[PDB]
This record gives sequence, C-alpha cells and structure tokens, in this order.
Amino acid sequence: GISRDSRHKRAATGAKRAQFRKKRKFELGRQAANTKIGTKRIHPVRTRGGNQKFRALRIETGNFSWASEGVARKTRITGVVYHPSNNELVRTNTLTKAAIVQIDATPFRQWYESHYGQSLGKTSKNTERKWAARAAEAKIEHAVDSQFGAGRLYAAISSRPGQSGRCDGYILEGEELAFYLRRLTAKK
Amino acid sequence: MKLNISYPINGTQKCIEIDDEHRVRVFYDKRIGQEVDGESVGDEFKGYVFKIAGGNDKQGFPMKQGVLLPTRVKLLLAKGHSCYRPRRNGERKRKSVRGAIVGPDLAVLALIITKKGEQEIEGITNDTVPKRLGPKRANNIRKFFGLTKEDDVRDYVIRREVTKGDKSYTKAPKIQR
Amino acid sequence: ARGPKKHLKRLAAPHHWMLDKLSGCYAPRPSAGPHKLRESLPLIVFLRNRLKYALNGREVKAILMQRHVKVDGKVRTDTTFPAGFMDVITLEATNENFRLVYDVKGRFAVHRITDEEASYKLAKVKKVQLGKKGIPYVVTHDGRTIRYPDPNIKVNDTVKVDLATGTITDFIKFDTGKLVYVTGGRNLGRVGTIVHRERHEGGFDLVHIKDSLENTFVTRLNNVFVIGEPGRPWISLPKGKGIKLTISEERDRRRAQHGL
RNA sequence: GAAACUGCGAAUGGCUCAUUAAAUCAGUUAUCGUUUAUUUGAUAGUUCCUUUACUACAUGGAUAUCUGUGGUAAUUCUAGAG
RNA sequence: UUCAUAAUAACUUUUCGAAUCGCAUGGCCUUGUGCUGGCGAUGGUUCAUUCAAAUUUCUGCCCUAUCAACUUUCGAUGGUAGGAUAGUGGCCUACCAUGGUUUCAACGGGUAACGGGGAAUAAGGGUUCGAUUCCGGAGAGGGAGCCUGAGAAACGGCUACCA
Ligand SMILES: [Mg+2]
Ligand SMILES: [Mg+2]
Ligand SMILES: [Mg+2]
Ligand SMILES: [Mg+2]
Ligand SMILES: [Mg+2]
Ligand SMILES: [Mg+2]
Ligand SMILES: [Mg+2]
Ligand SMILES: [Mg+2]
Ligand SMILES: [Mg+2]
Ligand SMILES: [Mg+2]
Ligand SMILES: [Mg+2]
Ligand SMILES: [Mg+2]
Ligand SMILES: [Mg+2]
Ligand SMILES: [Mg+2]
Ligand SMILES: [Mg+2]
Ligand SMILES: [Mg+2]
Repeated sequence: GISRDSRHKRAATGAKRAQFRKKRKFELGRQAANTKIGTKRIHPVRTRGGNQKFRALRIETGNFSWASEGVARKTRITGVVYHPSNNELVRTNTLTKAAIVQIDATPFRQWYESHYGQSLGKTSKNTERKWAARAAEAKIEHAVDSQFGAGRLYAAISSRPGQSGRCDGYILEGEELAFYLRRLTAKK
Repeated sequence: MKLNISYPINGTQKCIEIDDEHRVRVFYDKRIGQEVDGESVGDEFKGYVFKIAGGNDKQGFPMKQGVLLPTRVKLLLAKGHSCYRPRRNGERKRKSVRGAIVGPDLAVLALIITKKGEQEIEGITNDTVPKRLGPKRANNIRKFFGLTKEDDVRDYVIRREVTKGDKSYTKAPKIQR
Repeated sequence: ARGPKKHLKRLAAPHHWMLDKLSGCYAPRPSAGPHKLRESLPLIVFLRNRLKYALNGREVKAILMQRHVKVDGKVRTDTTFPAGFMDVITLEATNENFRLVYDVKGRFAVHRITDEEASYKLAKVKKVQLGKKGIPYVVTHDGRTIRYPDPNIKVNDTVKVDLATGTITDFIKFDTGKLVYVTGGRNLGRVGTIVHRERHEGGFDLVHIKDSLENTFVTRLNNVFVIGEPGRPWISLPKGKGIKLTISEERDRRRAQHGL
C-alpha cells in the first residue's frame, strides 16, 4: 500500500494536487528489511514479473573481498560499528548497504599465512620457491596489521541485503580506512 | 446426536443416533485428534476406542482442526486449508467455522474406530467394503503386489469385466511410468 | 487499460491494409511476431482481401490449417500471422510464390515472383552485438538472430538469408551510390540511389535518395533498406519499380494505356 | 466421451464521464533509467566432485474425479472414510 | 558510458541444464528386443524481436484579483547515504542546506470541464460546441487493503468500514 508515485507530492510550484487515479500496483512499495545479525533467515518475495527477491533479515555470515591482493572469503559479520545514514541502525545493529561492520578476520589470516607466511600479530620446495619469487612484496599497510593483531577486520558492506539477500562487501583499506577511522575516533 | 463412525481397514462406515445425555458426556471438552475409550460411550461399544476427527455443528458449520475453541469463529480461509474450496486462484474467503473443541452445540460427530473391541458391530466390524480400483503406476502396482520388480508388471494389472447384456468386455487401467 | 490489448477496431487498422470501413466492427489484430503490427500484414488480410482465394474467416482458417501457406519456408498455421515486408509466402497448390514489397502507392501489393529466387530472402541489419561466451550475432528486421556473421557486417547493412538453412549467404554494405528501398512515411514504395547520408550528430540520421526519373527526396535512415547496386537489384522489383509518377502523369498513363 | 485434476484466458471486449485545470490529452522526444506470459529467431555436454561398487530399460507420497456417511432452512456451503 | 562481452577471486538456506506426449515405426545386421533412427506437440535457461507496460523532455489549456503572495514544523526546493522500487526519482527514512513558484497571473476559487481527432457556422478573420461510433485517461455505490499472474490495487476476484 506504500505508494512511491509523484501525485501525492505537491507540485514544484507548491500547489496541492487533487486526488486522481487511486494508486496502482506498479507503484507499490514494500516494508524495509531492517536486517539483523544471526540465525540466517531469508524470506522470498515474489515481485513484478516473477524475479524472486530475497529479504535477508537476521544474517550472520557472508562473503567479503580484499581489493589489494583481490581475494574473497566467506566470513562472519560481528556487529556494526558505523552507518553513514543513521546511527540508530548502529545502536539497533541493523545491517543495510554501506554499513561498516567488524569481521572475524581469521580466513584472511591463514590465507595470508599459507600465501606469504609473515606471522602477523607479532615445507615443500615448491612453496619455498614461490615465496622466494614473491620476495616479500607483501608490504601491506600498517593499520590492517593493527586490527589483525586485534583480530577483527573493519569492512564496509556493498551488497543490498534488502534486495539480493546476500551480505557481501569489502574490507576498508587504504585511505578509505583512514577516513572512517577518523570518524570512528570522532565517535571515540 | 448423529455419530458418523468409519472403520478404515474394513473400509466401512455407518451412522448412529444417540439420544442419551450421558453417553455423549465423555465427548465433551475433547478436541479433534484425541482418543476416547468406547466403554463410556455405549455398553455395546466394549473394547472399542474412538479417534475424534471432525464434525458438524447444529448450524451445519463443520469444525476445523486446530482451532482449540468450543465455539464458532469467522476465519479467512484460502487454498490448502480445509472447510473451504477456492473457485478462482488465490480466492481468499472469510467464512464461519466451528472450533475444534467438542461441545453441546455439535450435531454430528465424525469418529474413526481404531481398536477392534469385544462385541462386533452389524456391518462394520464384520463386513469389508472392497476397494473400487487398484493401483495405476507401474512401481505402485509392483509395490502393491511385492512383485520382485524385474518381473514384467505388464500382465499383472487388474482387469474389470463388465457385461453389456450381450457382450462381455474388459476394462483395465493404463500403466504410467 | 490494465495489461495488453487484444482487439483492433476496423478504423484503427492501418490505411495500408485498406479494408472496407463498413461490413465489420473490428479488424484482424496481428499476433505477436517478426514484424510490427503497424508495418506487418496478417495472413487473413493477404488471402481473403489481397488474393480473394478465400471468402471469409472460416475459409482462411481452413486454408492455413491444412498447411498450404508457407511463410519463409515455415507453415505458420495461425490466422493473424504478421507476414511483414520482404517475407516469402509459398502456396504449393498453384505452385505460386509471393514476396511482399510495397507498391509505390505504398501498399502490400501482390507480387507473383519466381520459384528459383523464392529460395532466399533479403533482410536489413538492425543490430550487431556480442552474445554470451563472446559469440557475435546479428539481429535483422525480422527479429531473426543469425549467429556467427561476417566480421565486417555492420548496422543498417543488408544481407541475403538463404531461408533454407537460415545462415549468411551474401551481404551489401551501406554507402553512397547504392540501390535502395523505402519502408515508411510519405515515400512508401519508392526506389532510388543514395546520394548523401548526412550524419546529424545526436540522432535521426537522414539520407538523400535520387531515383531513375532523376527525382530527389530525403528519408530517415531507420526508414531505409538497401536493396542492391544501381541497375542490378538483388530482388525482382514490382511493376513500376517505384518511380512515383505524378497524379497528372498517372492520369496520362490511364489515358494512353487504354483499351476497351 | 460426462466429471474432475492440469494448462490458458478471465486484466480483452462493452458501458459511463463522476473525479481531474500543467492534471488528462495532442504533437514531438528519451529509457546508456526499467519489467515484459505469449509470437518469432537463436540458445546448454560439466547435474560425476575423488569417478575402483548407482534406478536411468524410468524415483516417492499425496490428491481430486469416483465409491459411500452426513450436517444446514437455505449459498457455485462441503467435514469424515476408501 | 562502469556498454556488449571476456577474465580472477570467492558466494548461494544452489535457478536451469526434458524421468513429458502424438504419428511413422525406417536402416544396421554385432538376428536381439540388440544397436541406432524421421516428422512433430508441449515444455525449458539466457539473449534478442513483437504485443506492450511504466515512467519521461519542449510547447500548448476555459472564467476569475470582490483570489497577490503561495509552499516548508507533517517534504516544501536541493545535497548525501540508506530503504523500497522492475527501474530513475523526497518515492520514504536519517542528517544537513533554506530553499522552489509568482504581475509573462503563481496560489486560491468556479467549471451544468473528461482531453483530442472533430461538429455547426462561413468572403477573409473568427464564435460556439465536442457526454457519444476512433485514440488516450479515469470509474464500477463512496472509500481504503490485498491474493493469483507476465500483466489488477481487478470489482460479472476477494477483505473491512460507511450508505
Ligand atoms: Mg477496455
Ligand atoms: Mg483549479
Ligand atoms: Mg556490465
Ligand atoms: Mg538515492
Ligand atoms: Mg463533470
Ligand atoms: Mg469527447
Ligand atoms: Mg471538452
Ligand atoms: Mg456530464
Ligand atoms: Mg473510449
Ligand atoms: Mg479499473
Ligand atoms: Mg449505480
Ligand atoms: Mg497467466
Ligand atoms: Mg476496486
Ligand atoms: Mg456488473
Ligand atoms: Mg470488467
Ligand atoms: Mg470472487
């Protein structure tokens, strides 16, 4: 019943448009997903022209990508720490797009260990030669090592759990992280 | 009131009229799906036991399973539910329906008879109603026969013969799958 | 209206089907198919009206059902099939073959055309795209999606479908000095040569066309269909070859060619 | 070949002008801003997951129609059983 | 164009990838129910095409100032992010900015106003009409709400209130 048509809005001038053509079905708007954390519970909604949509309320784990070396891993979302739209969602732990969350960060950790093996937080000859050819190029920046020692990664979700049903995003990295940590220090 | 008893294994059933106020007393406050001993419903119902599955109120409204109420209520029924059959697709209809708790307002009690008792009923505990037609699907026929599947289930299909008065002709189902 | 529309009132039918405004409340709405209904031609109109082989709807239904009509080598047993421009209609009875080309008055004229050339069809290229797994494909005006085309076949071009296998036989590249047909607007049926194609950055390309009688006009590029090289058309042009004689010239033709 | 399940249409058509004064509508654009049953043209080996033990010569259960018992004063009301 | 498309990493309460029907039942002989085998009918993922559907740019509307300022706390104009949408969009929410229209008549009021193609009238210019044979829009007593589907806020479909 929630319409999104322009008739109920006043005109650009400001006149109050008279009621006309009681609102249709191709103008409908559905309830917000306002997703939460834990006990995966995705509800299908049959939208216009089939095309099953998936509400992703109560979602706990999802895929997350690392842009620098470009590797994606399934990992757990552990709470939301910042939201650019409303801090009310942060207090209620409501998870929507562009929200900033914390990551269990283990899968990235032993992927790094089996990939470079630099022992963050503090063999076959083929792997040794791969590492030698690598020649310590893994000079990834300092803040990501800081929260690796902390153990929880700072990520920004990029998927839309309200529509897609997934919980995908990417880790804050580079000046990105910089910006947001300032904001977090504003919160701190 | 009227009691529609149905024995499944014999595939038989009957209607019984009871006028005494105390034989039906045990039926009171009993919801659908429960079991009541036949000793308290009739001196000729010894050994019997009755599952209560549905019924009809004095106003004709049947009782829906899982209402847990001794009265009637207006419910928005749809496809999948009982007490209603939809004409158009997705045609929801708000209809009255009696609750699942049996009270004095009932007019017919539908009763499955579960345990064979001591004194046999006239044509229910004694007689058996044959099944009107057998299985149709190939593996269904095999299961109904226990036919050691690689045994050419082709011939073992049942065949009903009917006489027109002049010509005797056979009619047997087509086997699917 | 809530949903699609499935009725075509007689006055709302295109004036190129040119039916009788009386003797009927409705007109045959062409079913969905290879051509726009405004541009297409239902089989019932082509048989009952244009050919008069039938008399009414039941006769057309009986004709189509027994598989005597073959549109582009396929049966098409539905009454309101949109047999559009340049399609080929084959009747094995009377062994006759028609190709739908506009007569210069701008109408789907009955063009009896030979069996040998009826094996193939011509088509305009409306899109050249790259479908999944990197396979190039070409979409013609019929909606035919021809897979694996010639690498230098571009949009607005013309091509020669063999109509049996449905693959690419030959093609003609759109450029100046080339025999061309017009498929819309005031210049329906006109045939000429492309003199210039002004680009008009931002949309709605235009082309100038000069015909054999040395008359000149201009038409939108969407409205244009290259048909061959000057003096060598790739099909059999209809009677008159679309010169668009003036009304006075048409009167002179009526007066001169006249025997009773 | 009744009935019923399945599939499809029932959103077309027909009627009226009550509401509506940048609203509808007309001419002219745009969708590189989207959904699209149908019609038409094309379109897929991998469903094996450690492949040295599986139904692929065909996997399972319900369910209407029907057989019989009803209820209500009645309605395109239908509960129980096979 | 971040387009078409391709590639890597991953993801999925893992969609599709024919356990479906008709006719003809040919050929190979590995001569058995063996191996293959034609014409169709329904389906079926994706991309097109068509019927479309939604929005959408510019310009155009009758009378009235005894309607001169109108709109914004309840979205009014814009920004950003999110939600919802099939999709853009204050369409909705959160936080900001205080904006947008107007003597070229905005806003309000009236219309015994549905708009148009057109009709009557006719030196030329025009005046009046257009509920109705075609195209659009809206409505099914007034209101709201919704299932099914590709398409309905359907009403010879349902739910509720009012009459
Ligand atoms: Mg209509
Ligand atoms: Mg007004
Ligand atoms: Mg892309
Ligand atoms: Mg936005
Ligand atoms: Mg009015
Ligand atoms: Mg009118
Ligand atoms: Mg008017
Ligand atoms: Mg009126
Ligand atoms: Mg109309
Ligand atoms: Mg309506
Ligand atoms: Mg009335
Ligand atoms: Mg449908
Ligand atoms: Mg309504
Ligand atoms: Mg009516
Ligand atoms: Mg209607
Ligand atoms: Mg109904």
